[PDB]
Amino acid sequence: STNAYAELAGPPKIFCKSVSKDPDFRLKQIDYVIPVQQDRSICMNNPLLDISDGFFTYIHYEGINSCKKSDSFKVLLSHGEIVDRGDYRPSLYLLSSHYHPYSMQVINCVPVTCNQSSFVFCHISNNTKTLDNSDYSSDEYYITYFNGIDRPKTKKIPINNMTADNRYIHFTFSGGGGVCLGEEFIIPVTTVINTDVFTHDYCESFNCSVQTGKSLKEICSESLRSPTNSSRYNLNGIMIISQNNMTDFKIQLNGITYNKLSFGSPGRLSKTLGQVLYYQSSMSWDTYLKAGFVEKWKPFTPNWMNNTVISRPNQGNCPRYHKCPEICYGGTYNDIAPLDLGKDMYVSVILDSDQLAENPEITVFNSTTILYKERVSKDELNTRSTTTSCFLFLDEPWCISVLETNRFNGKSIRPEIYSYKIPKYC
Ligand SMILES: *[C@@H]1O[C@H](CO)[C@@H](O[C@@H]2O[C@H](CO)[C@@H](O)[C@H](O)[C@H]2NC(C)=O)[C@H](O)[C@H]1NC(C)=O
Ligand SMILES: *[C@@H]1O[C@H](CO)[C@@H](O[C@@H]2O[C@H](CO)[C@@H](O)[C@H](O)[C@H]2NC(C)=O)[C@H](O)[C@H]1NC(C)=O
Ligand SMILES: *[C@@H]1O[C@H](CO)[C@@H](O[C@@H]2O[C@H](CO)[C@@H](O)[C@H](O)[C@H]2NC(C)=O)[C@H](O)[C@H]1NC(C)=O
Ligand SMILES: *[C@@H]1O[C@H](CO)[C@@H](O[C@@H]2O[C@H](CO)[C@@H](O)[C@H](O)[C@H]2NC(C)=O)[C@H](O)[C@H]1NC(C)=O
Ligand SMILES: *[C@H]1O[C@H](CO)[C@@H](O[C@@H]2O[C@H](CO)[C@@H](O)[C@H](O)[C@H]2NC(C)=O)[C@H](O)[C@H]1NC(C)=O
Ligand SMILES: *[C@H]1O[C@H](CO)[C@@H](O)[C@H](O)[C@H]1NC(C)=O
Ligand SMILES: *[C@H]1O[C@H](CO)[C@@H](O)[C@H](O)[C@H]1NC(C)=O
Ligand SMILES: *[C@H]1O[C@H](CO)[C@@H](O)[C@H](O)[C@H]1NC(C)=O
Repeated sequence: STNAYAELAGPPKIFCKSVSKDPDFRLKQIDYVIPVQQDRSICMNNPLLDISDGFFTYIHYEGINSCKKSDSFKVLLSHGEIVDRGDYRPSLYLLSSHYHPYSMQVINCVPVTCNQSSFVFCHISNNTKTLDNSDYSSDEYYITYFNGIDRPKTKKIPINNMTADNRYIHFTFSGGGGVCLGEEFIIPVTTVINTDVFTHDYCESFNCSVQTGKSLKEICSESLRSPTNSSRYNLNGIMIISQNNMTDFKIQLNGITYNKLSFGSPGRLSKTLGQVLYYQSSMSWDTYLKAGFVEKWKPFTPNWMNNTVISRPNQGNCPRYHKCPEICYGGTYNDIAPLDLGKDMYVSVILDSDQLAENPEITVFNSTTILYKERVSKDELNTRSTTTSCFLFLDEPWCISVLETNRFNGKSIRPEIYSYKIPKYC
């Protein structure tokens, strides 16, 4: 929470808002934060990073000969700060680090950094298939928090007293980060319901090649079904937790607006430019960027951006750039951060590729066109998830991104942190 760090907010600063060719991001890797493992069987996957008010929470999953979070035998929780080391750029300083008490039984986690302390919201279960075979009464939900001087403490969330805005059999914390607004945490969630209660207008308004044997209404209704258990529907939502000195809890679970639904996936809430931005990874037929600022909390309603440029790679009938309704599952999580509201521009580390997860490119865009880009590595680089957060450092916009990278295929896999500066000139 240094004098150098300030949330990116207030009046716009001076930097490049336009097309630019070969710009200077001042791109540098950060190597001392993420732990190192000599055992090449261990796979450090699904990095998560949330940054608020000068402090960061970092989370990553470690598992043996598997890159899946439920297979992780250790899940890592780090707390740190953003500081001026005097090299004219922001540096990450790592205060404390711990392992989740329940790591072996951890299904999924989401970080949120609040009041200069780390919070980690976890869905932990003895069933790895729990979001198919089971319900949320049989699993457990925890909050692990620490500030780096302290001892980490984890408390069970009273899910039994939760209020819901619909009848859900299951839910998981899924995404790259959450926010704290006042006394309440809000976490990206995905819900499971066994009957089809959803209305797809947006999907149904699409006139294009549609396979014979099924109606638009039909494939749209069916596109929200869990590809593992077809009798279940996965719908994104938020969980709001009121908390008093971490004692009296008020939990309520609401579903996302029905306006432009997409199959339930990981996504995130973030405070930026004095607003709250929701991102949702696009795992279904609509392959373009799905995100928006939150105009209305009940029902949870982000004003969805209409974006014709930013997309993601996937194998199957929904590769990059493909917007026609279809029943398909896949794609990668690349979340975004806003720079200027008036010029409507955002930064994201996106994969430049159609079917394959690789070639991370730092991209700066408006909703219509891509203003400018730079490949992170000059050599071909294998990469899956990317998270990005931005801020003001010495009164200039700077970003920190974590890339989920597999460098030497099947060798020791660790995510890589990078930092860069938004160009002052075009
Ligand atoms: C697919 O999802 C359905 C929906 O919950 C599961 O069906 C339930 O299974 C539990 C498990 O014992 C029963 O208690 C319920 O009575 C079932 N409900 C219905 C409506 O059938 C089913 O188990 C899932 N299948 C797989 C293979 O995961
Ligand atoms: C996951 O399964 C484990 C093992 O059965 C459960 O841990 C035990 O829970 C019982 C309560 O029924 C306690 O009496 C034992 O002391 C626990 N064992 C240990 C080693 O702590 C656990 O409750 C289950 N949790 C979830 C979320 O399913
Ligand atoms: C983070 O800090 C803010 C203020 O610094 C806390 O906000 C207050 O929380 C108490 C509960 O202990 C409420 O009674 C007040 O109404 C809140 N004030 C405002 C202005 O919202 C907030 O609870 C803190 N969050 C955490 C997780 O510690
Ligand atoms: C993306 O386009 C939609 C329309 O295709 C915009 O939706 C409108 O939003 C305004 C402000 O919320 C409403 O007054 C209109 O009624 C909406 N029209 C609809 C829903 O058909 C939407 O605002 C656009 N995205 C952004 C970020 O402005
Ligand atoms: C987003 O920013 C881009 C910046 O390139 C805008 O594209 C330009 O729009 C101006 C109009 O002010 C034209 O003179 C340029 O020729 C456009 N450039 C290109 C490469 O097409 C775009 O209009 C902006 N869109 C929104 C919604 O703000
Ligand atoms: C949940 O627990 C709290 C105390 O922690 C209690 O006051 C409340 O009544 C419980 N909810 C239900 C539905 O019993
Ligand atoms: C649907 O496609 C036709 C082209 O066959 C086009 O003329 C029409 O404007 C489109 N309508 C919508 C709502 O997309
Ligand atoms: C909760 O906050 C109060 C101040 O409002 C403080 O006195 C108390 O020590 C805190 N709780 C614990 C368990 O320390």
